[PDB]
Amino acid sequence: KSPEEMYIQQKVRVLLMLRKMGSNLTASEEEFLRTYAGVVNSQLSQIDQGAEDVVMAFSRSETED
Amino acid sequence: RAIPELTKLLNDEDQVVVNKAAVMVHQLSKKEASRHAIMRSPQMVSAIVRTMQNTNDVETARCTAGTLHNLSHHREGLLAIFKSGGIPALVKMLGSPVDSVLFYAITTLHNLLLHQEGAKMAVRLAGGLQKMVALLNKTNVKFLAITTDCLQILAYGNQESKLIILASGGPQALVNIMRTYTYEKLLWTTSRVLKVLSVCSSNKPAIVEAGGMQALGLHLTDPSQRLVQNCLWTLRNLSDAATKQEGMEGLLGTLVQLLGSDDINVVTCAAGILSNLTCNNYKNKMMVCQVGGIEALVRTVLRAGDREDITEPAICALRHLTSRHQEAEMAQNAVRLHYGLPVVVKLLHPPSHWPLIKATVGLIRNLALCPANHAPLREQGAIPRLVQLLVRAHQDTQRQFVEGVRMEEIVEGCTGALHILARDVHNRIVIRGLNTIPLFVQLLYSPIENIQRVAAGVLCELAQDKEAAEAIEAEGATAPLTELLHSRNEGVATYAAAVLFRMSEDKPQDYK
Repeated sequence: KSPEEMYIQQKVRVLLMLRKMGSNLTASEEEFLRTYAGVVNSQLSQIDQGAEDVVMAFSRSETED
Repeated sequence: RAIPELTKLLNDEDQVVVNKAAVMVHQLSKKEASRHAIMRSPQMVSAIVRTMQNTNDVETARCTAGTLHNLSHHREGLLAIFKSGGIPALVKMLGSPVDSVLFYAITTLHNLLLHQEGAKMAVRLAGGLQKMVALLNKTNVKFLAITTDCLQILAYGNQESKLIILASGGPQALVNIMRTYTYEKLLWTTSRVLKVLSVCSSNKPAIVEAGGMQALGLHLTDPSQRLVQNCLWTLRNLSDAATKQEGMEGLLGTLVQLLGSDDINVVTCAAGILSNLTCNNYKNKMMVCQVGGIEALVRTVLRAGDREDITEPAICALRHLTSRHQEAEMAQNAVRLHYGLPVVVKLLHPPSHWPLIKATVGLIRNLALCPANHAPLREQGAIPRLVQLLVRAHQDTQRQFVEGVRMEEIVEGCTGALHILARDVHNRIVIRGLNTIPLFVQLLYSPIENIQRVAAGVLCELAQDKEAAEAIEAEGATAPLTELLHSRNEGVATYAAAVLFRMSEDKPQDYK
């Protein structure tokens, strides 16, 4: 390993996660993933909590007891 | 005269004479004159009250209870019964196997509860609540209608009574009535009791678990508007605690139909109930979309105009329906096909208040997930307005609750919607042209994790274009983005790293 290789592995991981999160990759990134398909497949062998809905409390009691 | 003698006879030790004295009195209470003579004699009324709660002869208890019933038609009669300790005796009679006695007893109590000052406390103290709930298993619908109305009067504005009703199993008994009988007056009176109990934090869950939502739903198409409205109000009060209920198909289908009503109260309630039931329940979301809920909700919004008591819950329902379920994508597209985009974007402007604006922004964010909505949303002027709202809300957070909404929520919501809209190249140009990059970079410093996420997110989308990536770097985004790299939030860390990679990719070739 080396700084250079660390950079590559990190970029591959980020790009794969970014695509998984639903964002499109650029043309150079798609190319990058091809150039390092080895690292990609290497990692390929290694989310939620979004639009949660909130209820509205419509109840309104009378007064006293 | 007669009264004095009859009174004496009722107190006689020979049981055979009292029974004969009871018939005479009961017979006399059926005539105006003699009736008034009876109610004006404290001794007579007291004797009747004693004879009733002591006799063991069916006909005697029936004639005494019947006499009291007749007297209860008048103000003086009600007072005399009250003062003679008649309430405790009447409550005791609620345990009589004789229907004739029971009917006279509950009806007399009903007249006291409706008109006699002090009657409610006296009935509660005598244990009338527990007795009434226990009688809910009878099958005479006119008897049940009166009994349930008594419970309504006793429970109204009295938390103590509501809890006693719950402990006695009132919820299941009341729900059973709604599922078992068809008599309109009974259904109506029972729905009113349930409405009173539905605002209580203890009764609400119990009513829902007893199958209350589904039972109330059975009557939403009844010709009786008073019954329909009372069911709708109750359903709405209960709705925030019913998002986990099953077997809601029928109710959901009817609520969607009611959205087309001309009655404002029906429409408002239906929208409110649907808003809560579509909360995090994918089966409910699926069913609502299946029966044309998107089109109906869009129409409801169109017709409501500026009536926020309707548009707010309708918009929230739409937001719930365009997210996290197998048919969300179809729903996102449906809103456009039914001409809903123009009105949704319109709601972002005055006179809309903050709650509705927040819901609308959230809906737009979901609608933007559908590429076919990117251009029309843009063409409706959504982007400059979202940016304006974002800028003002951010400034407010730098200089708490406004109409119940924190401006941090607006910042997060607007940046979130712009994040999705930025997936489109033409939208990116508009977004960037509004000089938003400096702002997005500053939001990177927000202490709110979700704000950091959408700010990094929109910057990431914008960075997919070479020129924009350069402009983002020119804004000193590198430092704040670098700090986000160790965030616990994968999204934040991923978007931040992505912007950094895209910025240092462009030209950055050799060293120096």
